[PDB]
Amino acid sequence: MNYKKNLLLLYDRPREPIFMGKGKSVFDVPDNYLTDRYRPIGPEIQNRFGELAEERIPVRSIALPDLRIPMSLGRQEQFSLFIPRHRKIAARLIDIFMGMRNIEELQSCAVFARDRINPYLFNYALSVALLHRRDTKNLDLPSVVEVFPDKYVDSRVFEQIREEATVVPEGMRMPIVIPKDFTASDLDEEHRLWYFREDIGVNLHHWHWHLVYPFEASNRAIVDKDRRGELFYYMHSQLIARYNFERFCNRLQRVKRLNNLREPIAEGYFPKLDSLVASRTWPGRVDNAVIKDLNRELDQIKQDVSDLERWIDRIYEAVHQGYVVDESGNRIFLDEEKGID
Amino acid sequence: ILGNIIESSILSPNRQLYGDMHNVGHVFLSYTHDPDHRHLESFGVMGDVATAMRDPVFYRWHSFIDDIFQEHKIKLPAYTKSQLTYEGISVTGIIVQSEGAPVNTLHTYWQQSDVDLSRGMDFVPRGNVFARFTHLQHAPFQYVIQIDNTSDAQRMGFVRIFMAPKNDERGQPMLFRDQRLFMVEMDKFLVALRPGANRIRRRSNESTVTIPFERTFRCGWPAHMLVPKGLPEGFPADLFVMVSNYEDDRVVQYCGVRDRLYPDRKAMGFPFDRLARTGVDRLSNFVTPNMAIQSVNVIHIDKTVPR
Ligand SMILES: [Cu+2]
Ligand SMILES: [Cu+2]
Repeated sequence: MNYKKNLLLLYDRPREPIFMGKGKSVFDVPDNYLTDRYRPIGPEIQNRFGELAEERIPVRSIALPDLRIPMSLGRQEQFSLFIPRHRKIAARLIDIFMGMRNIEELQSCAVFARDRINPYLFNYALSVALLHRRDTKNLDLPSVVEVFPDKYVDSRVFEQIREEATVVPEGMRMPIVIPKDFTASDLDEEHRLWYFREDIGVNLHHWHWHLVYPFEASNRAIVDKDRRGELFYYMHSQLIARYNFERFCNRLQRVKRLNNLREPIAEGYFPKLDSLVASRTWPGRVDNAVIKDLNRELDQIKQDVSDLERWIDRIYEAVHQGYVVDESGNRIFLDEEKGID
Repeated sequence: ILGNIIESSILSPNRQLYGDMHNVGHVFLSYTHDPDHRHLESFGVMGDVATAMRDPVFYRWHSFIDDIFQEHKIKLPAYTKSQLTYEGISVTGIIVQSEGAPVNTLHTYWQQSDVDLSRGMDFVPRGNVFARFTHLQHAPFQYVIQIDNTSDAQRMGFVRIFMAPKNDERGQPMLFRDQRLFMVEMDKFLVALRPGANRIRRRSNESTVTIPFERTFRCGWPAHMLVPKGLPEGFPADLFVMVSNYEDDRVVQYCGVRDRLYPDRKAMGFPFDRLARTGVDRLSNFVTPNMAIQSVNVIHIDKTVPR
């Protein structure tokens, strides 16, 4: 039906409020759906953005679970699935979208939530829901480059795109060239691998792989996919094989491993990205930075380097022993078949 | 078991888990100067068994390894008064005598010896090529041990002779816990004791720890290194002897032909490998009747004697 196509409009212009109109459509949002900052003047808006719209999508007012946890993450904050706390927030939102078992109720929940939660988080939570519900299946999700270009492009272009779009009329707009080999000069021999590290393609492949095979979700379903453990091993293992190949093609040696975490990290990297959602830039890492114990009270991270070292020591032991131990205390054997997985 | 685990002999019950600890250590220590081979340099002296003992770090690495073994030995139960008593046998004294020297006194010095290195000198005009080595040497001596039987039958016994330093840095009698680890084996031999009194005499050159000059120059500890150097002013040392019951120590099958068994059921370093039993505190109260202690003095003389 249309509903499937109407959800794809949510991906359009993630930070523009949902009442501003996406493509050649616009949403007819209830006033209790309007965000607290805009609701007190809301009417003056529905009128203001009503123009230039062919279609109007109606939206019914539904129950809506508590979105406390989803709203806990700031709107101008970054979102990563590696951070323990974010995992619990996303998994909770995913749970809401997942829990509305008709395509019309999903549309209503989405439209409401969209302007209250972190765009990056919304995009993830929706992407995961749509891809793994039955009614919304084999639906072509818009490329995350197109919805979040800030994670894929030198920040310098943004003020050129703003200039070009404001000054020059449509149709006469020049294509904006995206800078390549821009993160480091030739004093850093690492800069040669820009065409791999910083290539749009491979970064999209990595992001998407983690979409379809998360390690945290709910129940076994949508995490328990055949041999995902071996997949995780192999896929990442092939990344480095391919990287090591590309290294040899740039007169470099094989990538050296992180032997031990106490020794400095020789290779710094300033990524040159500016998050338009966080309105800040990503921090760089200097040459010879050292790993340090984390105490990020907000993010719910209290981890010492020694914790990491302890995990490694134990994993090595298991691998050499040839078996692991489950919570219960029993032994499971790392055999030829399922060991790697 | 632990020995095969540490250093890794194929006899290790699980090489994969407990590793190749001693050997890998020798390699690490020998490659500090070029660990990734970027300088195309070979290993230092600690990387070859032939030369490893030349480096001081050898003794540090081997010292560590020993502490690990010790950690096991201190878990073993102390030898009971019973276990190291020989009912009937009593050692009443041990002494040492060198020709032209007071009783209970050992002497050391330097000595040049000659070796033909001719067979090893490639592309050198044929002939003899004698090299003069200077090395520590000790004056010959002999132990004299007074043992009483008081049984009425011929008693078999193992004579076990160790020597350690006498005192600490503060100048007192060393405590057992410390001293037990500094005892160096000097001899171990079988003896037949007649009823009543027995005077046992044993030459330094009969030592079962040592092998003759002729074997080295022409496996066994070098004979000339049997005695510590000592000081010019004299170095105080406790000489210790124990007679154990050979019937228990016997093993029915430098020391004849080597290819079968170790001929002693007791642990290696047997009197002192384990911790002291309750109440014991120093050597002089560790002793049982069938043991004896003697103050020896080790004198060095900086001179070069001929052979
Ligand atoms: Cu990954
Ligand atoms: Cu060694």
